[PDB]
Formats: sequence, C-alpha cells, structure tokens
Amino acid sequence: TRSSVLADALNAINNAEKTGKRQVLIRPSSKVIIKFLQVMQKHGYIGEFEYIDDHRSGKIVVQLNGRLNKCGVISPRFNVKIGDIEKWTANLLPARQFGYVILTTSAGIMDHEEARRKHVSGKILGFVY
Amino acid sequence: SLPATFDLTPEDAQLLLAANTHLGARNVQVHQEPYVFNARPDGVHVINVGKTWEKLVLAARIIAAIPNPEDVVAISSRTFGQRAVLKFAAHTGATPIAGRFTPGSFTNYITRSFKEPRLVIVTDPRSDAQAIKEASYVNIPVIALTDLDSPSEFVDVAIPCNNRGKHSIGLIWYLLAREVLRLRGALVDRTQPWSIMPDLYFYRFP
Amino acid sequence: GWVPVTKLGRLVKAGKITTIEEIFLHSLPVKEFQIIDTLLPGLQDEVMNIKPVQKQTRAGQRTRFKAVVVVGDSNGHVGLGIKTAKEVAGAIRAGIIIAKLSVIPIRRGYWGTNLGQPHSLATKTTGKCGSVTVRLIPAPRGSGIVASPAVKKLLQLAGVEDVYTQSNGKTRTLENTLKAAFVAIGNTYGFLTPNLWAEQPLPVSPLDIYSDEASAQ
Amino acid sequence: GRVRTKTVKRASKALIERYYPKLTLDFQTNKRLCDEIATIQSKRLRNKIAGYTTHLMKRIQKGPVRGISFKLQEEERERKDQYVPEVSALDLSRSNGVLNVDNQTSDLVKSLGLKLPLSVINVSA
Amino acid sequence: MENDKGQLVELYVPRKCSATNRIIKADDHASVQINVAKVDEEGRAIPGEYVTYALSGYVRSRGESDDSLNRLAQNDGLLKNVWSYSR
Amino acid sequence: GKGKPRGLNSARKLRVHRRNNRWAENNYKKRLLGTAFKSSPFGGSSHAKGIVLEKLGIESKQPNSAIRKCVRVQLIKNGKKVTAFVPNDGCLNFVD
RNA sequence: AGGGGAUCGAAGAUGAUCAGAUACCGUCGUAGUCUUAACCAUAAACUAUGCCGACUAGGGAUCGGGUGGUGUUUUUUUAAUGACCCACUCGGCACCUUACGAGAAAUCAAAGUCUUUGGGUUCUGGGGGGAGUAUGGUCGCAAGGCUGAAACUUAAAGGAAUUG
Ligand SMILES: [Mg+2]
Ligand SMILES: [Mg+2]
Ligand SMILES: [Mg+2]
Ligand SMILES: [Mg+2]
Repeated sequence: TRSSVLADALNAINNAEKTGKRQVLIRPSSKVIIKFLQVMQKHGYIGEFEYIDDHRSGKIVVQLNGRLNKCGVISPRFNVKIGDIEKWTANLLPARQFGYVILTTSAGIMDHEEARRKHVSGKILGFVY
Repeated sequence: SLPATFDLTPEDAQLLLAANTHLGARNVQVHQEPYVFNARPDGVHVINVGKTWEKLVLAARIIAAIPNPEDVVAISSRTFGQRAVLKFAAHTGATPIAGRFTPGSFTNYITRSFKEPRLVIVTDPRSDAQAIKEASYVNIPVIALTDLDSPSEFVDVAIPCNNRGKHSIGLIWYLLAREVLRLRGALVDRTQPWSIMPDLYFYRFP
Repeated sequence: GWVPVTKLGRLVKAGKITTIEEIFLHSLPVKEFQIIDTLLPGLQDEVMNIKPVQKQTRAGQRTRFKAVVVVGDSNGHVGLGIKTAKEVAGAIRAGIIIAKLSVIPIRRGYWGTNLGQPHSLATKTTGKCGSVTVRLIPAPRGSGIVASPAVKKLLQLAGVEDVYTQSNGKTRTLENTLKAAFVAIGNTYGFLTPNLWAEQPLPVSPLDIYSDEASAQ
Repeated sequence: GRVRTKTVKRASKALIERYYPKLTLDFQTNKRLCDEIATIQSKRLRNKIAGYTTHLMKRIQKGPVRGISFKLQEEERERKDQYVPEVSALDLSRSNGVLNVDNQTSDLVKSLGLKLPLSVINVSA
Repeated sequence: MENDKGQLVELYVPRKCSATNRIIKADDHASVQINVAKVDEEGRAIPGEYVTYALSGYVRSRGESDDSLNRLAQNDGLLKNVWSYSR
Repeated sequence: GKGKPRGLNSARKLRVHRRNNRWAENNYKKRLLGTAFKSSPFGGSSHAKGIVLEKLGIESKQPNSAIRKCVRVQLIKNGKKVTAFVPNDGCLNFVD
C-alpha cells in the first residue's frame, strides 16, 4: 500500500517535470511534504504551491518552473552521523557546488548545508537538484 | 499588441460560414479541444471561428516577419490545396510545392529539389506528413491547416478549419495571403476589400 | 576550391559567422564539413580503429574497411565518426568528414572550488549506447583522465583534464563504447545547473541578420 | 528488337519539343529539315533521328504527348485564371441574402458578437 | 558560469525553451525559434522588430507545441480569448 | 521494489540471504568445504614431490596432436597418482 | 475398493502388403475413459511476465453497474416499462497506434518513472556438463513427490537479430 507519502509526492513531481508540465496534484499531504516543499522552494526548485483542505488530509498543487532535474526520496531514513553527510552528498548530488541532500533533525527539517551550519544531524529524507 | 482593426469583420465571418470552415470533423484530438466550440446533435463539431481568425492573423504575422518572401514554403499533396497554394505563391511570392513532395527536399543538398525554408505552411498535416516530418529534421517551423482530428505533431500555430471541403481550403488560404499582403503594405488600407475573388483559389476540374 | 551549397555555408565563406558558438547557440544544422574546417582550424583528428570487413555482394566476395575516427580541439569541441569504404585511406578520409560534421560542444567546469580555468566536468553525466554505459564524474585537479585507452583519447581530444569514469556492459565493442562516451560528454550542455537559471533574451539568428547575404542566386 | 538508341529518342523528343511547326508526317522533308536545323555527324544517324521524329509526328497529330508544347502551355496558363465566377457560392445572393445555418452555429455567431443575416435551419441526427 | 577573477568562462550560455524552461541543446534539430511581427497602427509590420519564442524539440514532438505557443503569445499580448487557463 | 527488503530493521533477512546465496560462487564453496584438504591432489600447497611411476606417451588429437610426452607421478605425501607435463624436453633424456 | 462399462482405446491377440514415399492401416480389443469413497500433488500448471501502491500518451472496441436526454422504436388515450441511440462515469476485457521512456534485440502503457541507481514485501539464479544423478531425511499402499551434493569433466553451451 501507500507506505511513504513523501515517496509518492516526490515521484509525482518528478514525473511531471519530465513531461514538462507546469503543475502537479499531490495527494495526500503531510507536515513532512509541506516542510520538504518549503525547503525545495527556499532554493527555488519549485514555484508556489497550495494546500487544499478537505478535512481528510489535504491535497497539494505544486507549480514548478523547470529547474528540477530530479528530486527523490532516499528510502529507509538512515541515520547519519555528522561526518557521514559527506558520503551521501558524494553519491547523490551531481556536483560539489550545488544540489541538496535534505535531512530531518531534532532541530527541524532542512537541507544539509543548514545542517552543516547549525552543527546538527539526524536522519536523511531525500535529495533535490 | 494589435489594433481594433484586426478583429473579425462581419463580411469575413460571412465568407467563413458560407464555406463551412466552422464545420469540424467527427472526432477531436485532445490537443484541439480548446478550439471546439460546441458539438451538434448529429455528431459534428463546431469551431470557434473567432479563434480561426486570430490564428490566421498570427500565421500572417509570422509569414510577414520572414526577411525574404521566397523562403516561406506553401505545401500540398492534397488535391485542392494544389490550386490554392499555387495562387498563394503567386500573390505572396513564396515558393510552392504542389503535388508530390519529393523526400529529402529539406535534407540532402545534392538533389535538385533542395530548398532551405525559414517557415513551412501545410494544408493537410496528415497527407503532407513527410514534409512536416522532414521539416522537423532541420529547425523549420511548421504552420498547418488542421481539422479537429489532424495530428498536431511538429506543428505550431495550427489553423483550425476544414481540410475536407474545397471551399474551406481555398477560403482559408486566400484569407491567409490577403492578411499577409495587408501586413506588408501591398493592400494599403484596411477598409478596402480585396479586389481578387476567393474563387480563384478553388479547385476546378473539367 | 570550395563552393557553398547551403545558406549556412555562404554565410561562413563570407565571414559572417565568426565562431561555431553561433552555430551551436542556434542549433543550425551543419551539412558541409568545410564549415567546421574554417571555423575550427586547430582540429586534430585521430584514427581510433581500422578493421577489415568481409562483404558478400551478389556471390561476389569483397574486402572493405571500417574506420572509427575521432576529432577535436583540445579546448571544448569533439567529434566522432564511423565509416566503411573500399580502401583504407579512403575510409579514414570519409570518417574524418563525418566526424567533422557531427562536432559537439562541451561544458567543462570546476571541482568544488573555483581557481584558474575550468579543468574537469561540471556535473556527473552518463551516456548509454548498445549495452554499454559510460559515466563521467568530476575529478579534482591533477587527477588526470581515469579511463581505458579509447575513451581516454576521446576525452583528451576534447580538452578534458580531470575526470573519473565508470563504464558498464560489453566495453570490448569499441564503437559502442566510443559512441556512448560521446553521448555522455554531449549531455553536459544539457543539464540545467543553477548558474544557468538567469533568463536571457532570445538571440536573433545569424540566418536573419544576414539574410540578404548568403541567399541563393 | 529495333529499339532506337537513347540519342535518337531524346533528339526526336527535343526536335519536336521546340520545332513542332515545320515537321509533318513525311520523312523526306523532316530529313532535310534535320539537315538545316541540326548538325548531326552522320547521314545514317540523321536518318535515324529524322525518321523517329516522323513516327512521333504521326503520334502527336492524334493526341497530346508526355512532352512539352508551348502552344498548349499558354492556354493552360490562361485557363487557370479564366473561370472566376461573377457570383461564386460564397456570395450570399445565391441563397436570397440569407445564410442557411444550424442552431449551434447561430449560437456561435451570437457569442462572437457579429451581426449576420442567418436562417436557423435546425438539424437532428 | 564564472571563475574567481569574476570572468565568464563558458563556450556559451545556451537557449532555453520558453514553454518548458529546459535547455535547448546544439544537436537538437527539432528545436525551433518563432519570430512574430510587431505591427504599426497602419497595420504594417516593421521589417526588424520581433517577438520571438523558443521551443524545445521535445515539446514539438510531443504535440504540445501549439497550445504552448497559444498560451505564450496570449500572455505576451499577441492574442486574446484563444487560450484558457482553465479547462 | 527491486525484490529485496529495504527496511531499516531488516538486516537479519539481508545478511542471511547473502550467506545462503554465496554458495553459488565457486571458490567460496571450495574454501568452506575444505575441498583443498580433502580432495585436491596437492593438499593445498604450491608444490609436491612425487616419484615417477610410469613414462606416459599419451596422444592428444584435436585441433593439434600432442605426442604427449607426459608422466604418471605418485605424490609422496598422499600416495596419490597424478599425470604431469615435463616441458621443453624433446627426448625425455632428463626424466626416467 | 465398489457401481458402470456405449464410444474410444496404452497392453495383448491376429492379419498384412511391398517396397525401400513406409509403416501407417485393419479387426478385435484388457486396463483405462463415467461415477462413488479414498489416495496421488505433478504439466510448456504459460501471459514462459510474483503481490500491494503511486505516477506517466492517444484511438477503436466491447462486458458489468451508475447519472443525464421536452434522443428513437414499442399503443391504448397518454404514460409506465423494456430494447436501442448519444454524452459522461467507476470496474473489467482485449485490440490498434505511437515513445518522452526501456531494452541485446524481438518487442514493452509496462518489460516505463534504473549510474539522475532507494515506495513496501515474498521467492529464485551465478558458464556448460556430471545431475534433478548419488546420499540422507521426509511424505505416499505403490508409481512417485519434496528436499538435494561431490569428485570428476568441458571452451563454450546459450539469446536475439542479419545476410544470402
Ligand atoms: Mg562487466
Ligand atoms: Mg514444476
Ligand atoms: Mg515456471
Ligand atoms: Mg551451474
């Protein structure tokens, strides 16, 4: 069944970006999908998105530019020591310059560079570029 | 970015409806649904001819904008389009390919039919498929006359009309050329209707 | 001498196009190798492989030659071509003609920091052809070109300095290998990196500023 | 097979293509005409060509051939313009100043905001 | 793309498609550029002023080139009441 | 889902599966069955002295006929008979 | 193990011919084929495509349900139904196109969203033979099934496509 929401969300977004569409309709939504998207947005990988109430669990409509090569979810949210980040970013992202392996820490969800700065770490959600 | 002039004239619309350009075929590609106005109880669709018009004006602005009026290519293997296109070429000085479009007329610099357009206009995007396909190999924009069941692959600015009946065809071509010449300056004012009859464009066989 | 037959050729011979960068920017399809010749003077070829091929034409058995040839600036331009002819030097000739034709740019960039000239690649890329995949990864400077002979030549002749590769599949078929590698460098200019986000104003084609010129007589 | 070599057929084709007037069904005048209009290096090959222009001249007096006739082409160019009807089908006068049209097409015209003389001929299946 | 001295160091900033914001690349012979003519009050189009669009070979092959052109033009003042934002 | 468990508390299933699957490797099977100490004529050593039992004129036909000047040797440590090549020697004046 | 035992028919019984177009072929025919109670657990048991979930192109069909129609045929005096027709809609079922995509290719709406490699989970494979053999264990009245090696041997065995 629908085991991870984040997974299907990011899947939808990706597929849509490949087709070259301009908007997607994610369902359902989560505190996590919300935060993940806010981080996606902060670096401008997507335009603006709207949460649609319906009392169940909302839908989301995401508008996207075209700046999204691939976003994905790394699946079993492995834990990561701080020194370990380097290895993940050495695999997933296409380049040392840009891209973002975004984590879940006890100090909220955020990209890995903010994890570098705040000096914390946690589990690893997914990755954007 | 266009004056209150360019809007559809009562006369024009009369012409269109007289030639049944508004009569669309029985099936609609999901790609041309916005063109469809309403569907008749017999299963025949109706085209927003306002949109037919605006797309005509567009295709015209494009045909206009090309620096050398020779490069634009009208095409048709379709019977009716032959006649119409020929005239189009005459009054507009574009180059014409009536009848059999020789393959590799856009690739292959060695053959004698080799031409290097900067815009292709096509009557039927199905019967003239290969010209579209071939234009796609060499960055050449296609502007077609599509019915509501015409493959909109490798075409930009489709003109929704009626590829079936000869009146529709001739009329559309003629309107096209006329609009072009109105844009160049060749037919000075816009109140002046074309001295030339659309019937010159119609397909006649003895 | 040479007589152009294409409204891109007459543009070139009349010195109306300086660099290839103006061909590439607008994707104007080359069909006259002399174009590449004048625009790329410092193009140094290299026959990668020569192979006796047994033809059987209507009970008449013949021996021809298949030649895999690479060309390139040691700046940012490559080309690859395969050709079969009846005579070896003829094959090589024709091969170089073909590779001249299919010349491609390359986005070469930095590893991490940002000093001097761009040395390696910009991002990880991957080409696939046949069963073979070839993957190219940014190296740090002075890491040389880590690849088998063939792919190494192709990258050297394309002004890559530092690049890790990873292949997969039957890499022993050198034509698929070369083709695939070729694809992978030919994808670099195709990966939208954030420093290319800034909207440009659309350039107006050489074909329209110089349209009166290079028009057929 | 007495199949005439390509030089004879091609020369016959061209000679009749530009000099249809002075050639008849007779070989004896087509021959001396082939002497006065053309420069053939041999008498035998000239008899070949002039004789085949004789046969072909006997084939063109009955019907139009796959070649080029300018006497025809001028009128084929006139014919293209000749029949431009004084009142086409696209002139409203052909239906009493009214346009016979469907309920839905009339809806369309009403929606565009265009005043046209329309007769609403309703349709069904 | 710059280096440390602040100077650009590419072969070329490439053309992006207008519908899709993806990059058009050099071997893409299905990509296209569309010049539409700027017009005078007298309905004459000026010889050298265009509103131009770019289209990826992808969008033209997929058969969305048209609808894309519509939206684009309509939003850039060329058309009106052709293209709906809703369907 | 690429047919293997991918869960975070799934290690046991993974590694067990790996152990059950390494028995299709060839060398691994040799190495945990002690095939070298139980069967291999050398007993798992780089060399063995033996005493020439019989001078063999084997004849090995296709595609190239070796007038196989080989030997039956019996290894001293196993009392185990073996055949062996005696290289570079045309006449076998060296090995009796 | 009973009942049944028409047809057809492994076994078997009998004939043949007459030639190397060859024993088909023939005629009986026992078990079997049908069933009742037990067993057996295997097939090219095949879509040679595990199951759940999400997403990503059109087009013809059709099967099942549903919503709409001052649509049609059915007369009685108009309905009511019922079949049909059009539009839509879930759920099937096959087909026809393509490819953005995959693939070694044939081909594939999944065999796609896979080096830009991670939605959950089960099972299986690691050159060809030796061999589904030996041995043990287990299930079966038996025929057998399940589980299942090694020594030794070998440079290929194999896939798909292409020319003659
Ligand atoms: Mg390998
Ligand atoms: Mg089985
Ligand atoms: Mg099976
Ligand atoms: Mg094995």
